[PDB]
Amino acid sequence: MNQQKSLTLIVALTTSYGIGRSNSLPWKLKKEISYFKRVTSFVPTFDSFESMNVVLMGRKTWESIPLQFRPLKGRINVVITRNESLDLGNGIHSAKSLDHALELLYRTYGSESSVQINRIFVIGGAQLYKAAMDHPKLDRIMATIIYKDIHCDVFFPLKFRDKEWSSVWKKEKHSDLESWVGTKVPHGKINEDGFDYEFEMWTRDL
Ligand SMILES: NC(=O)C1=CN([C@@H]2O[C@H](COP(=O)(O)OP(=O)(O)OC[C@H]3O[C@@H](n4cnc5c(N)ncnc54)[C@H](OP(=O)(O)O)[C@@H]3O)[C@@H](O)[C@H]2O)C=CC1
Ligand SMILES: CN(c1cc(F)c(F)c(F)c1)c1cnc2nc(N)nc(N)c2c1
Repeated sequence: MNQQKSLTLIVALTTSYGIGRSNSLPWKLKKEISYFKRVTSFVPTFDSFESMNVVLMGRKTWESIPLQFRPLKGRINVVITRNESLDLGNGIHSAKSLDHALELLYRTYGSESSVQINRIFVIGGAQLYKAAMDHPKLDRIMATIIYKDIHCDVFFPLKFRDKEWSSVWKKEKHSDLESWVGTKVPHGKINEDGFDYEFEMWTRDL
């Protein structure tokens, strides 16, 4: 009653797998903002009327979101923390692992519920990404690759774009990214903030 759904990871990272610096993201990318909001919020119209996507995030990532942007609107938010006592407010769900979050979600958004789970996204940070990359239901990575070795203090845990992982993770065609996201997506290099970046979708077989 717990693993009938794939997990998707969404991440922005450098070519050296850097993902963060000083509890924030060391870049200011307008399209990337638009894209993260769209991908995590989009529900295909063939999915049920009640459907909403889930964002799962680590406690440090939650604490990095400014209060005025919390919870992330139009998505079911879950914070993974081993601190049972931590008050999230607004009915935001708290869970002590990735699988505890999945069990809580299925228990809460059940047969009857006016809200039903659609896609489930892991949105960071580094420690939660490590658990997700180990999870047997993770099959899809929406990667924004940043073409500059911007100095970071936190790194992505598995080098999924590198030769060593290339028999498991495969980059899909841009039109398949656009099919899955349901909307035209900029194709190829985008240049803001002094360097190029681009959107990619990588998948693996479970
Ligand atoms: N580039 C990107 O796409 C993204 C980058 N980031 C960057 O990541 C950095 C933060 O990463 P990190 O410090 O790793 O923080 P996380 O957001 O992963 O938060 C870590 C805390 O979350 C909880 N936690 C995480 N994983 C688990 C687990 N598997 N089981 C139980 N609890 C877990 C623990 O909370 P507790 O201590 O309360 O028990 C842990 O101390 C920041 O720089 C941020 O800006 C964040 C999101 C996206
Ligand atoms: C953690 N985070 C974030 C932080 C905030 F303060 C926000 F208001 C927000 F919408 C997202 C964030 C931002 N952009 C991202 N982009 C990609 N591609 N992947 C992520 N997981 C991500 C997370």
